[PDB]
Amino acid sequence: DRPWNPPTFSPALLVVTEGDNATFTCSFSNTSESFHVVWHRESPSGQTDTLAAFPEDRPGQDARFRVTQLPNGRDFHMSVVRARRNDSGTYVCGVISLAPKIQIKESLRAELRVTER
Amino acid sequence: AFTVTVPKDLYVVEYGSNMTIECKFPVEKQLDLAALIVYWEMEDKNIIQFVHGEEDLKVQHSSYRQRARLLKDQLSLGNAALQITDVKLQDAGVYRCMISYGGADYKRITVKVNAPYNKINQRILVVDPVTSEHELTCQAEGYPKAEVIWTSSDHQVLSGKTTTTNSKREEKLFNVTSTLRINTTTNEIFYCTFRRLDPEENHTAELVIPELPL
Ligand SMILES: [Cl-]
Repeated sequence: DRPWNPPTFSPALLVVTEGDNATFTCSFSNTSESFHVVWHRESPSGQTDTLAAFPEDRPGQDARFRVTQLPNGRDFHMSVVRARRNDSGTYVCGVISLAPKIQIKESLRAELRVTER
Repeated sequence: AFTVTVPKDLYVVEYGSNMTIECKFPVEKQLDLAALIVYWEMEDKNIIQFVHGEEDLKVQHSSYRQRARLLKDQLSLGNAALQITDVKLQDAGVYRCMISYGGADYKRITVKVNAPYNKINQRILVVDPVTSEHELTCQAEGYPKAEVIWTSSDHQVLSGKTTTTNSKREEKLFNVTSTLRINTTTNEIFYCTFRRLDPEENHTAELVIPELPL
């Protein structure tokens, strides 16, 4: 029954130039034996796009988006290889607990700005 | 990776009616109920918990006791459809579905509930037959607060007495009753119009008085 806090999606504003790579950080404290962490892109008109998740199944993803776990097991990196100008917008990460109890918590929105070269 | 998709991010439902919101998830073969998990919630309240091919009702919120259910038939086709009967204002808000089936994902569905003043009850009483004075009453329920405009067939603006109270039947609903006392002749027509307020949050600006210039 031990309560835990919603994930943090840093930085709140990530600014990279197109061609380079951008990496977010999703951090939280896991009290779960079975859990998933997902990466969403929230655009206007209400469309939520699922980019990557952990653990990776293969499921067919864009491959420019991948979610990898750091050794400490509490921090996760949401990376984008060769960021496009169309990759700008708001992004969020969420965590899914299945084992202790079924609960879901989502991080705050983080703006990604892709500047021209 | 595993992605849950939603056809309609927004539902507008009429008050008192039934709504069915859907969440889609990949199914390439026979549905394996043992590995399937379906979760529905709204404002941190558990609505539907479907695990190990069976619905777990122990954690379900009291507000949805015998009015919410998951359509089993649609699951095999890869459709998680939540059906809620007798929709109230408290059901208006942001819903979230979670699906676990060889992977896990969740999506968000906005549900709006419209409670119009469309059920209008009326009454006509003769106060004094000598002076032909009549008393007209209109009443209806809805949200938010509504004002009543009385007009003649001439469309002239008339002033009546309006009383607005909380509905006894359902919470957060306003019971609006208006009464007009007027002298009139037979078969003349009167209209009571329920003007409602914006069902969306109002916008406010803060103004701070600055120093007096030289
Ligand atoms: Cl990959």
